[PDB]
Amino acid sequence: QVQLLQSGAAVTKPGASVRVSCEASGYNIRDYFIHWWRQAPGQGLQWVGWINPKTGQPNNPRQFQGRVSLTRHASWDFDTYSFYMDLKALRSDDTAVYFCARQRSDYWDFDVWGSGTQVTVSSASTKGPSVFPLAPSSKSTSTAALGCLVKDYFPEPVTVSWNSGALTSGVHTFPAVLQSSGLYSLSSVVTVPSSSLGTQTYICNVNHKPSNTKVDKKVEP
Amino acid sequence: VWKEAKTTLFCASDAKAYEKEVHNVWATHACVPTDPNPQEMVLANVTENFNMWKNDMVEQMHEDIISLWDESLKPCVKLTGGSAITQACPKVSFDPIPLHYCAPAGFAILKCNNKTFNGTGPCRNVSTVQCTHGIKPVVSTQLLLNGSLAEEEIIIRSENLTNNAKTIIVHLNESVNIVCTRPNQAHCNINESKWNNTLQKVGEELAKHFPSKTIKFEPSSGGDLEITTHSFNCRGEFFYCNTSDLFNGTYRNGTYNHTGRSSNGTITLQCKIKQIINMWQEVGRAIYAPPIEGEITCNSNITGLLLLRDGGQNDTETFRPGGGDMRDNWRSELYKYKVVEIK
Amino acid sequence: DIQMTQSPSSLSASVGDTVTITCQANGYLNWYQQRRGKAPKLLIYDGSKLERGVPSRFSGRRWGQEYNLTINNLQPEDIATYFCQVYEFVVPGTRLDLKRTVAAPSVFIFPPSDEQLKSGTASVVCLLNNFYPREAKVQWKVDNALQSGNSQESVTEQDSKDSTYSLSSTLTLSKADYEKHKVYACEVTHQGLSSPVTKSFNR
Ligand SMILES: *[C@@H]1O[C@H](CO)[C@@H](O)[C@H](O)[C@H]1NC(C)=O
Ligand SMILES: *[C@@H]1O[C@H](CO)[C@@H](O)[C@H](O)[C@H]1NC(C)=O
Ligand SMILES: *[C@@H]1O[C@H](CO)[C@@H](O)[C@H](O)[C@H]1NC(C)=O
Ligand SMILES: *[C@@H]1O[C@H](CO)[C@@H](O)[C@H](O)[C@H]1NC(C)=O
Ligand SMILES: *[C@@H]1O[C@H](CO)[C@@H](O)[C@H](O)[C@H]1NC(C)=O
Ligand SMILES: *[C@@H]1O[C@H](CO)[C@@H](O)[C@H](O)[C@H]1NC(C)=O
Ligand SMILES: *[C@@H]1O[C@H](CO)[C@@H](O)[C@H](O)[C@H]1NC(C)=O
Ligand SMILES: *[C@@H]1O[C@H](CO)[C@@H](O)[C@H](O)[C@H]1NC(C)=O
Ligand SMILES: *[C@@H]1O[C@H](CO)[C@@H](O)[C@H](O)[C@H]1NC(C)=O
Ligand SMILES: *[C@@H]1O[C@H](CO)[C@@H](O)[C@H](O)[C@H]1NC(C)=O
Ligand SMILES: *[C@@H]1O[C@H](CO)[C@@H](O)[C@H](O)[C@H]1NC(C)=O
Repeated sequence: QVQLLQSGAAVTKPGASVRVSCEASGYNIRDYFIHWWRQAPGQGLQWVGWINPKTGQPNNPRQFQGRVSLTRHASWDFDTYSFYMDLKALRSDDTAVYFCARQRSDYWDFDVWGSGTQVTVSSASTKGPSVFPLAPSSKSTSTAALGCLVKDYFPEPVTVSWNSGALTSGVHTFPAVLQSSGLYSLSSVVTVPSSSLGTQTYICNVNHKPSNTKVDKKVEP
Repeated sequence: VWKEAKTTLFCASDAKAYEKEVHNVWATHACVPTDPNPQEMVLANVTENFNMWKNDMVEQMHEDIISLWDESLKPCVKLTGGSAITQACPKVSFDPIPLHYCAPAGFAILKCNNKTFNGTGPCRNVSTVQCTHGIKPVVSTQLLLNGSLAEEEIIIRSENLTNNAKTIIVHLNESVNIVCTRPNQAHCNINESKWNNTLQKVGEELAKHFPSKTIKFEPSSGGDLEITTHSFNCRGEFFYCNTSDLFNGTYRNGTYNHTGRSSNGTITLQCKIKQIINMWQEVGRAIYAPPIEGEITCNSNITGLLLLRDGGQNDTETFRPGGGDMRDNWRSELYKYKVVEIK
Repeated sequence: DIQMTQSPSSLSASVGDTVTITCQANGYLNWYQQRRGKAPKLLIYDGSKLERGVPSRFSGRRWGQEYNLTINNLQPEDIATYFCQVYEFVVPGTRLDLKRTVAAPSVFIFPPSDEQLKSGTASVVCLLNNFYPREAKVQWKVDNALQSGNSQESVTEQDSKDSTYSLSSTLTLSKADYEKHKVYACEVTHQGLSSPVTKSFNR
């Protein structure tokens, strides 16, 4: 039974360094190279490089040579291998999920991958969200949609409920995107009947458990 | 009249049972004296296929040399993760002796004659020798301290050039001298004039299979001191010469420009004899006694390189020194041989 | 120098359908499956050889530089992105979508709140609610001028109810820059539209 166990999610400020481990076990470890990959939201897998277990010899692309260093650590009876990836000077676009994988053969087939570790490069400490209303100023039929705006918070996640959990029909909560400021921001909209405005109270409930922030907001044009 | 097979080959030698050095000592109670007149049944019009990277002869040579270093140059304390050992660590004469390897009756070793043969694929000119030519087993990373040279043009050896995980072996044409001394903190000495000419022509061959790109040479990308730093063994002393200024140049437009900090028209690599050594043979660390008192000098002639191409996307391929696995050294000598059963 | 291209980008099929994707390559190719927010799973290596433990309905045929991946009798557990890989190089891949009727997005636009203007920042949110397929193009226009490098958009997942998507783009700029213009537009393009649709507002 071969399993590659990676470290837990790490949040690091830009300029500083980060270490991503990968506990390899359950096979003839020395005979197979361990490669690293990183995954930015969407896009495609990006090759970080491989490392020779027995030798320690790394191989990185020029875009990483200097900032990254691949090392390893053996165990007692070598039943446990710790593969470390160190990234020195972190920047904005270094924010991704890194994948520790195993090169099985010369075909470059990777059969065993790690669960991955979320590396988020940001220096926002811990802040609550700023809830802003979404309403149609001019009534041009729009069958009608409105919502709230979760802005500038850290870190994930934020639970959004409408009318204290009553309204679920047509409710769309969007996945948060990390801004360039190092703060998360999502929005949640719901489709409401055109004649429901005025004769119905619409209240959104934004919850940010990390910073212990819960805000109720009422939206109407 | 013949086919490929596997056999427990035996080694031939020109050693002597009266010498102090551990090589002659071993090569007498482990090898059989040379012929020294082997028959060269050379014939043309017959094509055979070879493969230096999946060759059975290499593993056998790897085995005997393993037993050599283990029982000869004996350390003081070894560590095997949970079980250490303590023993006597005597200093001794350590200078390699050229060895041969031969096939028993019913078997035969096929020899290619195409001096431009890379290491894989077919070969037009074949021959048959019962044994192999004189080969000096020298354990060394990055550089090949002692070996043969093709009188023809420079040949590049790799299991796959497209595969950056495959170590590249460069078979030169001209000899380059290297001197490492310890006066009475060590250092090597390499002639920049020759070194520039060599890397000039190496690039011409590297730019053959990778035409559009500008070839570079950067120091090792990291790892153990044995692999990053050009490590070897002279008279039983484990030398580690910093190569950061050895591989530091760029080849473009049929011309090579070297940085390298040549302070006197000669490349100087700061060496250092270590006593804590990551063993290449078995997995573990072996400790040794401090060097001998006096001069420690051996004049070597590098005949090959061990490089690894960096993968990724820039119309410019950078090459860093590699090695580690000592099988590769003996593949650059046994590339022209193969075991074949007569039956 | 390894050249690899994969077709198509977008892909839609129903359950039990026979699907095929192609990837031109000049090296050892391997097919992978990656579910959302998880590690990739190996399916086919050497262009043909099937990975152990992988459903036999998956298969690949290799000839020349043309590589096919074929999934006979599609299953709900097969809805994920599929990317082909040669050595160090990985193609973005083919996103497999649960097939539905082509639908136009319901476009909405929301003017920046007053409270946000207090902060000195202004955000306009264009909404694309319930549509298919996933492919959409949202361009921001301020005073008939295309905005580039100051807008981020997030897309929800395919619903198990209506099998559609939702897109929310957000134009981000300063209050100083917000108070130098008048008309804020929102151009949207989709396969389910006769022509690009614009939803704008004034101050
Ligand atoms: C075969 O190779 C040998 C060198 O090993 C050479 O002497 C001989 O001329 C070659 N045969 C032919 C026909 O070229
Ligand atoms: C050796 O030559 C064959 C063709 O005869 C070629 O396919 C192969 O790539 C070469 N090997 C090296 C090490 O370049
Ligand atoms: C080195 O190889 C080059 C390749 O063309 C050749 O021109 C030159 O004569 C060789 N020099 C030696 C080592 O004699
Ligand atoms: C390096 O070596 C080449 C080949 O010997 C020679 O032609 C060239 O002048 C040398 N380059 C420099 C700039 O010294
Ligand atoms: C390489 O060969 C030379 C010439 O015989 C010899 O002097 C030298 O000691 C050898 N180098 C080593 C350390 O193996
Ligand atoms: C080799 O020497 C260079 C120059 O001082 C140094 O930067 C490098 O760290 C050294 N290499 C090792 C691994 O000792
Ligand atoms: C080589 O470089 C020179 C400039 O140093 C340039 O004029 C020439 O066109 C180049 N030749 C080729 C074939 O690259
Ligand atoms: C290349 O050599 C120069 C001169 O010694 C040195 O300053 C530079 O750091 C080297 N580059 C490396 C270490 O790759
Ligand atoms: C180095 O190799 C050359 C090959 O011709 C040889 O002439 C020279 O004697 C060697 N140097 C020594 C002393 O090892
Ligand atoms: C090297 O790998 C490539 C991968 O496509 C393959 O096409 C080629 O045949 C291989 N070379 C050999 C025969 O070792
Ligand atoms: C790949 O599949 C396509 C259809 O999707 C087919 O036209 C082509 O023949 C296949 N390629 C090969 C050579 O198997």
